[PDB]
Amino acid sequence: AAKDVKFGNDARVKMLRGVNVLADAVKVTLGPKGRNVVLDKSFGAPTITKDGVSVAREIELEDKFENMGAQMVKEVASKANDAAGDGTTTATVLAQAIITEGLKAVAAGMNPMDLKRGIDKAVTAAVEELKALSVPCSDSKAIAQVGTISANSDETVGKLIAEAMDKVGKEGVITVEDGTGLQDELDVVEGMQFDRGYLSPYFINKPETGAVELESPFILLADKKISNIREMLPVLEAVAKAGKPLLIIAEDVEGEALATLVVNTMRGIVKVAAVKAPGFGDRRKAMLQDIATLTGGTVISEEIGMELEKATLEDLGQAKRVVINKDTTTIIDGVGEEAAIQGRVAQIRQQIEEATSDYDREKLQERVAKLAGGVAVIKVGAATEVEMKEKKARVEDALHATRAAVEEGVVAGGGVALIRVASKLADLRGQNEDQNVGIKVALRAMEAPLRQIVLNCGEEPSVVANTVKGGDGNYGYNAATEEYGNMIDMGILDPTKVTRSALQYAASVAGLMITTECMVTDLP
Amino acid sequence: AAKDVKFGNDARVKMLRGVNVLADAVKVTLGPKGRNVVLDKSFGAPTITKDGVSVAREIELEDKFENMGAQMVKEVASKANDAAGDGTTTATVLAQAIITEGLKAVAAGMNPMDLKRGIDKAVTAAVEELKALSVPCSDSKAIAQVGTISANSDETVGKLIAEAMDKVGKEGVITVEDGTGLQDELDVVEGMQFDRGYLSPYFINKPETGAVELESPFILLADKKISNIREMLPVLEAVAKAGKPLLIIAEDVEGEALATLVVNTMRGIVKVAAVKAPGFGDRRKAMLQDIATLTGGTVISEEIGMELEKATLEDLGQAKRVVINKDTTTIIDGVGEEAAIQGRVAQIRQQIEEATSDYDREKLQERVAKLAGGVAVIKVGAATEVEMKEKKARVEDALHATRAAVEEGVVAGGGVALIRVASKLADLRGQNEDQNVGIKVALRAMEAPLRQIVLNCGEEPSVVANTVKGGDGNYGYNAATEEYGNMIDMGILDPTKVTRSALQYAASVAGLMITTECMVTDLP
Amino acid sequence: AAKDVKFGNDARVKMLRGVNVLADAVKVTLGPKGRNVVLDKSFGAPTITKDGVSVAREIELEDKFENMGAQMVKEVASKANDAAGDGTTTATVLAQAIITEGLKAVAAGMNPMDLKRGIDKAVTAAVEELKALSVPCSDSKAIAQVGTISANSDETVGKLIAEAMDKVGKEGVITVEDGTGLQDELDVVEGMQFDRGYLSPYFINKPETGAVELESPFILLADKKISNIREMLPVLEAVAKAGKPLLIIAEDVEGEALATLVVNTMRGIVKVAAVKAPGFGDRRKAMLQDIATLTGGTVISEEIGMELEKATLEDLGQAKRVVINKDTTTIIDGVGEEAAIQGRVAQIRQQIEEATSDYDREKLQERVAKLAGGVAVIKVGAATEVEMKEKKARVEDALHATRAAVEEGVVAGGGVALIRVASKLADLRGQNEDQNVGIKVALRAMEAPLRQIVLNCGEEPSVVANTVKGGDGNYGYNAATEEYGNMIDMGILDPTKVTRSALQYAASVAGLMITTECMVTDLP
Ligand SMILES: Nc1ncnc2c1ncn2[C@H]1O[C@H](COP(=O)(O)OP(=O)(O)O)[C@@H](O)[C@H]1O
Ligand SMILES: Nc1ncnc2c1ncn2[C@H]1O[C@H](COP(=O)(O)OP(=O)(O)O)[C@@H](O)[C@H]1O
Ligand SMILES: Nc1ncnc2c1ncn2[C@H]1O[C@H](COP(=O)(O)OP(=O)(O)O)[C@@H](O)[C@H]1O
Ligand SMILES: [Mg+2]
Ligand SMILES: [Mg+2]
Ligand SMILES: [Mg+2]
Repeated sequence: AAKDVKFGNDARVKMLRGVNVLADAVKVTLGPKGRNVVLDKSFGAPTITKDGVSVAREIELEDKFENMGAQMVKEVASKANDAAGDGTTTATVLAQAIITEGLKAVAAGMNPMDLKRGIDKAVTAAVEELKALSVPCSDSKAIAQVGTISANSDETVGKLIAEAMDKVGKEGVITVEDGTGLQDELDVVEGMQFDRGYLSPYFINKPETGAVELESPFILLADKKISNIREMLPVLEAVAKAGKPLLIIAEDVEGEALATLVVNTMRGIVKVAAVKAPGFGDRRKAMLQDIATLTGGTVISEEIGMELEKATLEDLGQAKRVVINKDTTTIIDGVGEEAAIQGRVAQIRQQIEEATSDYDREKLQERVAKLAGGVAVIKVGAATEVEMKEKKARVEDALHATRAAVEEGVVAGGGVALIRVASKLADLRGQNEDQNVGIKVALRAMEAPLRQIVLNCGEEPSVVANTVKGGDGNYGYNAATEEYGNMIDMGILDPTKVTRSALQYAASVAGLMITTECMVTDLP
Repeated sequence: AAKDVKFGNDARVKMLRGVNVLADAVKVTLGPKGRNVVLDKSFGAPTITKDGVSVAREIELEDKFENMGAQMVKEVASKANDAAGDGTTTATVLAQAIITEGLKAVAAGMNPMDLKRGIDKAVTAAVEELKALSVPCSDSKAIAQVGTISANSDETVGKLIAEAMDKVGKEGVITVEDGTGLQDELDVVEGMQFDRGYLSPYFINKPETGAVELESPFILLADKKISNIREMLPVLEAVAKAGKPLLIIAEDVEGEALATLVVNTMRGIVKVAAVKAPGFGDRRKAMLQDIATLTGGTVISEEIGMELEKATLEDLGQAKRVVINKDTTTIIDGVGEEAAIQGRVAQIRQQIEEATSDYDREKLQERVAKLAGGVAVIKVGAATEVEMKEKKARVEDALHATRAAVEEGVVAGGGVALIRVASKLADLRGQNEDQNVGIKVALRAMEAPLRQIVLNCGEEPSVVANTVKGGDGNYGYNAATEEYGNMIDMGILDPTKVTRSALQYAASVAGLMITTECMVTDLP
Repeated sequence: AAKDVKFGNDARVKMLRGVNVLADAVKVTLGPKGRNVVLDKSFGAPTITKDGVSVAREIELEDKFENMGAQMVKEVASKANDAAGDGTTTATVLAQAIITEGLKAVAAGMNPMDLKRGIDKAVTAAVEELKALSVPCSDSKAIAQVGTISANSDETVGKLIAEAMDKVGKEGVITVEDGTGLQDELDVVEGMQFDRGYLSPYFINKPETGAVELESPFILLADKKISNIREMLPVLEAVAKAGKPLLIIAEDVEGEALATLVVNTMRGIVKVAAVKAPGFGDRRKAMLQDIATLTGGTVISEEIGMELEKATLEDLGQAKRVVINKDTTTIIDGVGEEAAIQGRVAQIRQQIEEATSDYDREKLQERVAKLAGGVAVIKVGAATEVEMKEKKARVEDALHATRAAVEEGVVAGGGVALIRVASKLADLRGQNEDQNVGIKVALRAMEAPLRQIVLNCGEEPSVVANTVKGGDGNYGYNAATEEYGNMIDMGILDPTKVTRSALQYAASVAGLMITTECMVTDLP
């Protein structure tokens, strides 16, 4: 492939122009007054979104040299999204400013690497000052406020997420799904629920409910595929004599069991119901042990050393009450020893802290929530699918912000936290004059989010920036009410993790970009 | 893919131009005087239709930026069609007006999101006022009038649908099909009819009829595939002694049965006929239970715990009289206990209210109609297929409008309902001046359907709008007779659900569209 | 696909231009003096035809907007062909006139839908007046005259079809095939003939004839595949003792039978021949029952309850005399009970009147003709294949016209019937002035066929139209002799069904076309 090369300022000019095209589209979204971008999906209706990471992945430029600049700043937004749902737009705005100021310094002949070292020195110091500025958030009032700000000032979204925050507990997982009702509704599942349904419609003992309710059940957690009632019988006889209902969890079941079960249940000899084991593989096995510990029961298994037919009635688990639908299994309140259950939750927590796949760790979190916490799903409600998608993105970002707020605390919102940290690090000096110039580039860039929110509002950014810089503590401009007040008091709060992540990601990519002296790309 | 980006007014201009191209084609159809659009089907003759949703899906523009605007307003018409058959054109006209007025306000510098909040505040209030304005419709005179208006003023269509409305009852389902006779004919099926036919032509006991009529039959509702008369015999012997005819419903049947049955029937030993079970799968099983409850009989099944050959004569169902053709099975008046049948209809109604697939819910409605209501099919009649298609769309829309009218009542038609609700919500004020401007945009847009119907008539829209706005109650312009009168008295009625749905869908998509500040699309 | 849209007059102009291109090609053919169109078949020689439906399917225009108009008027000719073979050109001429007059009225600002209602009101009234004008045709003199006019004034074609009309009877079916002899010849098959031939050349008992003639045969109509003489023997022994010849009709036959049959027949022990059962499937079974009823015999079948070998000599059918060739089977005059045969013909007639597939109904008509009527084939004769094709189309149209004439009577030909009906409906008035204008458009269009026939002759259309309109009854212009006289007396007769069908089809498509206000089609 023939390669066209460009050098020095000419290369840096096209690279900056590409950064400007990406930054401009993301910049319009920044702020409560920020508008939305209609990204075009060719196979379908265009999508209207205020999410910066969404816009970033979409843009690429036909000028190859400009595209290289755009692709490199796409990274800061993408990693910010990986860290936390919010901060993707603010990271891009900070990165754009560091690149613009840095390129001007490189043009003055300042050594690019020395400026990079200076920028990094300032960022490391700033992150520490953000931790000092941070004050912890766990008040549900504060949790709602971080959610509301994260949802483009939607009070209802923050209010609902705080309640779901409340009900699930810390181990709990909150999820969002499309709900066709135009109002949002929150449902919190109680106890261990697996998404599997009764094998036979005949099993239903409550037809109006359409569900099988077994009060006081014993529970068999079985290994393997079991289509021999033929072999399982003496266990079954003992249960029939005992007279408590039974649940069978198992992997593969014929009519050999189900018709025999209908013969027994529907004519009132025995009281039984049966469900398919969740998911597949060794993940189903690991899960079955969690159920066994909860139910005061056993994973009853040939491959772990029991003939299944040898099982005694004490070898099974027990619990209060179960309800099963065609999609749903719920289990109320286990016989299992509380310290054993807490031990398994902690033993799982060791797996959670060691977990090398975050997505696998989420599944572990779902297992933590079934075992001790709760699962909450928020039904995002909108008249049209256009509205549903933008609504869900705002609710998802609120979910991520609330989690970040609890973990590492909260800082003043609207960019006043970055302004205050920059003022406190003004005397920070690097080893050489280029490092000193680099430190200044980072501090000036930190004022950029406040300026852009004010620009979107339409007020003069510099005049407002001067008033906020002149002010102290959390004094800041409320963009929505166009007034100056304490941000914490006015409810404008940003999670510390998202602000710290935005600075670190922007500085790393921007610092490398200023050092570029040659660009090599395919000839047009 | 190289992406070309546009910003601010330039982006909004092309987006509005795309909305205008779609809106203009749908607008011509609005009103009784509205003409028809010849959409071109490349594989076949072009289609002449007055249906807005049909036109909307068809249009796309080669200008990529304009196409994005057109695709987004296609949604309001498409969702309106999903909600109810009618309202697809009115929703587009309302949406076009809100976008045009909103874009002008955004040009004045009004904050786009604040206008969106104001528009939403007005719409929520307007929907409540439409419910107050709504008066219930169930008079067959009124049901015919909503059908007639929904069929471009076809009196015969409304008249026929009211009768079919009458005969089926509320649980009943009405369907439309092409009928080659040039006059429309309605046929109402009575009782449970499944579309399956006699397995053997030899079964016919009434050759001139070409159908098997069994008077006083017993009915076997069988499980599984049964090609062993070989095994079924002792049941069959008991019936032969009893001397009432029998029907066999079953899944798979050889000549092992049919020739033996011909040997018995055609030489007068026994009196029998046999049909194939309807559809396939577990849906056939769920259906067979409904037949069993109706016939005072049983789903006789190995897999639900009976050897089939053990069945007694009391274990079967019974009914008055059956008739079977090569396509058709009809069953007259069952032995089943009325409260058991009503219970199963209610138990099914629980499934209906829980039903997550609407299309599956329709099949449940067909099962409700076979069990307690009726099924009516309207044979749309036209000289040519060009005429048949436009005729059927008008009859289909009338079917949807009549159902909507019964459920949520009726409002004045011709746009006077939207004009009256807008007048009653004039003092509604939002939190800030942009929200106040947003409320006004929605109220002005509500006058748009009346204006467009008058424009299609050719009378001056503003002069008529002023007279209707000056008037009160249901006073409105009868477009067909070019006169002003009470709409309810003149028979111009619109279902409340369709008017409310049009406003809500238009407001949601339009409100998002005004907020757009940047558009990203593939380079031409 | 990018869509280019056009509106109002601009759209109507291109649509009319497309109608004009199609209409012009079909118009030249109208009239006895009308010339022929050389449609080009790319894979082969071009085809010279005077048939309008043939020309219509061929034409399409490269201008997309013009093509949409052409495709829509293709429908009126195509449906006219489906109704009856003739009337395809006259329907196009009537449709073109209604569209031209209607578009001019829409240009004057007349409401398009109101004109459509007026046109429809006039057409409904005109169809009733055509029924009053109609006088029944069944005289073979009149039947020949409708055939002659339908064959571009070919006296021989009408004369031959009247004789074939005569011989077959009403239940009879007449067919046309290419005959290489340059003179047309008619052959009428007598009685039941199926197109199957002797299985063995050795069966021939009359070698000079090349056919097997069995005088006084018994007939076995067998079920299934039978290659066991091995099993069939005791029946065969009884026949050999009886000494009347036998025919075997059956599905699949080895040399196991045929060599054994040659051993018996060719050495004079037994007298037998054997043929393959016609077609395939259950249609062959339904047909075999018709043969059984005719022959005073039985479908002898295991699957309908007889072991085949149990059959007695009375269980078979009998008839006068059979002749079989390698292609042909003929059966002369059955033993079957006449009221049973008439009953089966009537029982079949119930199937005929119920018949949902017209093409399947034709096969039922062939079965009606074999059972009670006759089958006649006309061998179209021409020197070249170019001539054969045009000759056959003219003979086919004559066949369709003669059938239409007998069913719904005859009206004056040359367009004078449409002129007279239009004069009688002049005072018909619609509800509003646009409906009145619509009625006038239809009446003026009805004069169009007469004008176009006169234009093709070369005489002034308006001068002749005035003389015919001034005249009364059947007074009309004989185009061939360029004279004015009573049409019935001069032999110019048109079937009422074809004239009524042409008006109805033209009005429906034309009425929709005038209402078009926007056209949407793919960008060139
Ligand atoms: N009234 C407000 N005052 C100032 N800024 C606000 C206000 N409300 C929300 N914000 C937000 O403005 C910034 C939010 O950025 P945003 O546009 O939501 O995308 P992202 O969080 O991904 O960067 C944050 O500084 C946050 O404070
Ligand atoms: N004579 C009439 N007066 C005013 N409007 C009428 C009259 N008859 C029917 N309409 C209709 O005009 C509008 C019907 O819109 P329409 O063109 O049928 O498509 P859609 O219902 O999908 O919006 C409704 O306001 C309805 O009232
Ligand atoms: N001598 C005649 N006088 C007037 N018209 C004639 C004469 N002979 C045949 N015609 C025919 O002219 C019209 C025949 O139309 P034709 O060209 O055969 O195609 P099509 O029947 O499909 O419309 C009919 O009105 C018929 O009467
Ligand atoms: Mg954010
Ligand atoms: Mg409508
Ligand atoms: Mg003709």
